Amino acid sequence: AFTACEKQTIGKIAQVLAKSPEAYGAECLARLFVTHPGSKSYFEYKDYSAAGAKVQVHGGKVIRAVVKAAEHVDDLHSHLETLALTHGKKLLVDPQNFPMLSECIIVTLATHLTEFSPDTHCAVDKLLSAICQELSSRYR
Amino acid sequence: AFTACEKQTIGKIAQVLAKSPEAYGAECLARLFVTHPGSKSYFEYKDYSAAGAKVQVHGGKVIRAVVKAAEHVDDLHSHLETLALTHGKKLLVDPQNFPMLSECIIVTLATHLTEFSPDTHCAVDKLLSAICQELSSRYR
Amino acid sequence: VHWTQEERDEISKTFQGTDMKTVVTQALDRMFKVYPWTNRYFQKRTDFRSSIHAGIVVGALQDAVKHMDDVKTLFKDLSKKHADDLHVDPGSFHLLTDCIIVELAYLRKDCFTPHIQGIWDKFFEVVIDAISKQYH
Amino acid sequence: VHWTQEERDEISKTFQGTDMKTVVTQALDRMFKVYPWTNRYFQKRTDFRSSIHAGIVVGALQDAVKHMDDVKTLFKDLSKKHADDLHVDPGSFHLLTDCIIVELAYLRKDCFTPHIQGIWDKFFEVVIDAISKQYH
Ligand code: HEM
Ligand code: HEM
Ligand code: HEM
Ligand code: HEM
Repeated sequence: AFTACEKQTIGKIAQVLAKSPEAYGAECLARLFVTHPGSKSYFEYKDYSAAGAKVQVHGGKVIRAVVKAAEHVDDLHSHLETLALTHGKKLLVDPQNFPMLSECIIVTLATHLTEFSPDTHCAVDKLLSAICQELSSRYR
Repeated sequence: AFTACEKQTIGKIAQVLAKSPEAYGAECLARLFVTHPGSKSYFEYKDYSAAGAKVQVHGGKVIRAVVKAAEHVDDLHSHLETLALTHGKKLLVDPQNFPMLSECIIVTLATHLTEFSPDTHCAVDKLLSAICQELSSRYR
Repeated sequence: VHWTQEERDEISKTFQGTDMKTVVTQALDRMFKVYPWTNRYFQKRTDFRSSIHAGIVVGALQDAVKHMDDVKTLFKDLSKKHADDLHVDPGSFHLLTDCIIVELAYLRKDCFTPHIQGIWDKFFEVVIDAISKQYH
Repeated sequence: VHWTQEERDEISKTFQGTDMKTVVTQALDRMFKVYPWTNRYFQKRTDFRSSIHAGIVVGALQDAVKHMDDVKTLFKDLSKKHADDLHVDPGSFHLLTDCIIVELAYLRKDCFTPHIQGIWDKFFEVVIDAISKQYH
């Protein structure tokens, strides 16, 4: 589902994210918390901004996972299996939240990347879409 | 991701729908047109009620495809490929509509079926979701 | 939101002539099975009962039906209670109301027409909005 | 909708101090690539130009900002146009506004903070609701 050209772009974005997972992830979550206040209900934090320590720790786990998924595109179903069960069977996070964070990750990259063409935007969106698909596959 | 138990319920429900595809399908579309008016944008009909001749023909095409998908549940991806190419490359129907119609099919089944317990609902909801994901897979 | 007399009547009459407690009880159970993640909030309350909860939910809806033109003001506290106290993901609100519509459909059968479904959809949309308002 | 003093300025100052016609032209091009099905409305319009259409789209938004207190009333005719004459799927409206936000973020880089994004998010929410009102 990923042309050879999309994997190259995905491969470029993953290296930018891997440099500062806490900072990037924290910004992604802060945007999600502002635009969709309902998603805050899963976290018991005192600070919901990107400056929060808890937000940065969680944001770090989230972004590193994306980086790894970008590494395992040829088999996202098998690579993401464990995280899906954790979300679907243990955390029980409403899957409707996944696509909302995807859009916030996209806005975050747009404010940081030097080049974020519609072509690059499309490849990233397709990767985030596939990850959201896998993360909601083991709820029922 | 379909257990043998969900396979029997699905096949049992595909049997019921096959009896009168047009009537069930017409009702499904009428609920969609009432609850999500924006979806009327794809059809140039004068009558958007269950009695409309054009709604009956389309309703029938939709349910027959559902019945056939229920029969090829073991290979949904290769079976719905042609149908997926049609919506994504020719009709260009915004994918956000698929899940909307799935809920109306569920409501339609509840008003007809003698028994529609949470378990049957879940099995049917899982088939429609799988069908919606295949139908949204060839847009970009 | 503006209500027509027909819509007011459909909603008010159903609440006075249908056993909404049973309908909501079955809707909750349906919800826990079709959308398992919603169990999150109750797996912790050891003595939780669908029957009792439904009664508490119907008591609020019954109230919304009486002040249908001011559901936002009426549910202000209930909304704050769900956001700050219970921490219920507002995205889950429609999962319950959607299940109530399935139960109403299953109960009224061919009498639950697309038009009638539209009235209930509209009503639940107003209720979801009112109860999701105080989420900051 | 009640707009704080902070939001009113953020929105108006931008339409004032920024080249919004270029932002929406790129937003349109971005939407056509990321969400390919939105191209269907222009596949038969032989003389279509992204930059021309954008000036027209920005025109309505500028008018919405001038009347930020009652966009709903202002957009009534425009909404009927999209619903009855143009037959545009209302569920596609946010695909363009979402792309406008991506262009604003790419433009303001680190100045497009989560809080600032929330302002624009609420604004386009009000605009999408106003342009979708007359779909019956
Ligand atoms: C779409 C991208 C997402 C990815 C890749 C992702 C990734 C992760 C990872 C790697 C963990 C830690 C796994 C572990 O330690 O076992 C985690 C934890 C968690 N996730 Fe997700 N997640 C995503 C979206 C979401 C969303 C949108 C929410 C809700 C708004 C959410 C809520 C949680 C919660 C509550 C935890 C537990 C954190 C804790 O208790 O410390 N996740 N996620
Ligand atoms: C359960 C999901 C759906 C199924 C199984 C389905 C199935 C079909 C089938 C079998 C056809 C006939 C294709 C052909 O002529 O070769 C079709 C056509 C079409 N579908 Fe879908 N469809 C679904 C959802 C939707 C939705 C939600 C919309 C939009 C609101 C939509 C809009 C259309 C349109 C515009 C056509 C063309 C109608 C015509 O040729 O007169 N479909 N669909
Ligand atoms: C949309 C319709 C809903 C209405 C009108 C509603 C109404 C109520 C009311 C009136 C209460 C009692 C308030 C109090 O304790 O003082 C309550 C409690 C609660 N609600 Fe909601 N609610 C709704 C949906 C939901 C949903 C979908 C969930 C989550 C899946 C939820 C979870 C809870 C929980 C966890 C409690 C407290 C449980 C307990 O104390 O036994 N509610 N709700
Ligand atoms: C919410 C943002 C939008 C605004 C403010 C907006 C505004 C406008 C305006 C002012 C017109 C002119 C109406 C007239 O003829 O007097 C128009 C035309 C049109 N709009 Fe929208 N629109 C928006 C989004 C969309 C979207 C997302 C699509 C579809 C992808 C769309 C498709 C069209 C089409 C097809 C025309 C006709 C243009 C032509 O004839 O070349 N609009 N819109």
